[PDB]
Amino acid sequence: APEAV
Amino acid sequence: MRLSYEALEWRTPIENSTEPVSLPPPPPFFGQERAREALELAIRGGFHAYLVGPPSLGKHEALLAYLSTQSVETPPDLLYVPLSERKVAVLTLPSGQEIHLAEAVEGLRFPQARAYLEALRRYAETGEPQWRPNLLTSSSSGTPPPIVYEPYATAPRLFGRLDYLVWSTNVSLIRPGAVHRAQGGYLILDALSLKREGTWEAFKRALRNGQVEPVTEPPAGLEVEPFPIQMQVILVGTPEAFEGLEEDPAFSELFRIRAEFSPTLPASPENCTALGGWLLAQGFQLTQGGLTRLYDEARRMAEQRDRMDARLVEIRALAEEAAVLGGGLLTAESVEQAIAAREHRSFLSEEEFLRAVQEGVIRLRTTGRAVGEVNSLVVVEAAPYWGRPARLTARAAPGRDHLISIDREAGLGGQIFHKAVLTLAGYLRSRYIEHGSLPVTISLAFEQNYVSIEGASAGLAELVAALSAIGNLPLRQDLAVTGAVDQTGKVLAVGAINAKVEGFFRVCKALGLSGTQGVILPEANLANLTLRAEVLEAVRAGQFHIYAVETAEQALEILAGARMEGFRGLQEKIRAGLEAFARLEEG
Repeated sequence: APEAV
Repeated sequence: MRLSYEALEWRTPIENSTEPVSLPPPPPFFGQERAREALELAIRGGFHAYLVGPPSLGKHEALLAYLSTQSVETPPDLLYVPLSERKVAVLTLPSGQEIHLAEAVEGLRFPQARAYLEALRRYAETGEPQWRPNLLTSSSSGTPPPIVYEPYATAPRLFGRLDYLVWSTNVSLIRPGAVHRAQGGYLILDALSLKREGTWEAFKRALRNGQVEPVTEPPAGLEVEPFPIQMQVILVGTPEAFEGLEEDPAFSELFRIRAEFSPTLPASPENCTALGGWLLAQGFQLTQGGLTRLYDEARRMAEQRDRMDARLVEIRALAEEAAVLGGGLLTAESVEQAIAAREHRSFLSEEEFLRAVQEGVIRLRTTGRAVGEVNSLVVVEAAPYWGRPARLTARAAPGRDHLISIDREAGLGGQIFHKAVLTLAGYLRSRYIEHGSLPVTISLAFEQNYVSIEGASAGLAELVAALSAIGNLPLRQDLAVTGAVDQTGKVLAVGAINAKVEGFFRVCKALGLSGTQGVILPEANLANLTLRAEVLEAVRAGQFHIYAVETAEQALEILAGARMEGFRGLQEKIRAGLEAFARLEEG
């Protein structure tokens, strides 16, 4: 899955 | 600043944990004043309204309970009477009075039924061989008022249907729909359904113009006269569910009263107590310990020491799983284990990740020191949103004031990510000016990142790595870092702070705790720390450490084990690095 910072 | 265990503890102390709870049910809309007062006005003035709030709030349940307590005048009898053999009208008589009209007709005094009786007059005048009132509804009190919740907003369910007796039809084949059943009371519908069924426009025409047409089949139709609509409509939906609708100027005209639920409530004894009563009303056998744990999970679901999540149906759903684990009983334990079991049920990806880390397939450091390297912290955007550390490298070379985000050039970094990098660059240029423009090119890479990454929360990690690469400053690999930074180098708040912290702790634990591992984070996020028991005890044991900072330089001092000043401090080494880079660049 795409990742947040 | 270092955050002690004492500063970090946020849990409610438990006294007499197994004691059964006994508390009265809170009133509907507790902790939701705005929504209740908006709804109150809507009732008082007869306005249409919409209830807006995120999913799982219990908006529907609160609504039906509130309307249960209401009182209206007993609803009129409601009927279709024919005005012709191809025409019918909607009519109200005072209540119970249709059966006298119906039976009088059943032969072959009611002022309201005039036009129907006039046209009720030439079988004898032509031997001419369908005419008796069709009762739709009637009730014996307006307490409680009519309350019709039609979740499935199709044309037939809203407006009733024509049946065809072979094909012929007449008045008596007309069935009512929700709109008819809600007369003199409340009709509740879901905004999403009105959209998905395509019935919004026909619903407007009923409200605006009184057009309520029974659904036909494409032989011959009765015309159906419009009538004055007597009902209060209440829409229910998420904020996003209402934006399709708000674009239509008709929506704000029709539904004037917004009743908006807060997604959270103040974390207070009065709401804890109200939560207990509500759980008892639901049928749970609740202990003081069980209530206290659910109230705290609600604070943790909110990511706020001082607020609790308002989604009563989420809390009830967790309570239901806890109850099964306590054999019918809602105890502290049952709740802790139910929370732990949800995590385990969704743990496969982290177990895979941790295995990969332990195998060296992903290369991560959690001890020692290294130049131009930091553990930053990311969140995997799939529920339940695990945090993980991500290794970030900065490399500095003599060049022409360039900061290269490799992940953004490769197209993995999003807009807010790009913005974070440009902000750092603005900081660095304006901060180090003695050589004119910066005499370095700096490249930043999230080392084994194969996926898209978005947000500003890597700002701090990137900037400190950049400074480290600039001054050749070894940084601790046993502290992970998270924070955004502004153009002045101050450290700003980030999201998902619990997941981020807990995710580094999980990799440190899997690689064996050193006793010096920790996280550096924004002081601004102190109110958001609602850390899980296991991290709290490790901090209490001196096995793990949290630092809160307000500036980037503060973070660099902790990481490089030194102060910016007291020269021999980090600032002169940074300046010394830049001087070296400038000389290689020019001479």
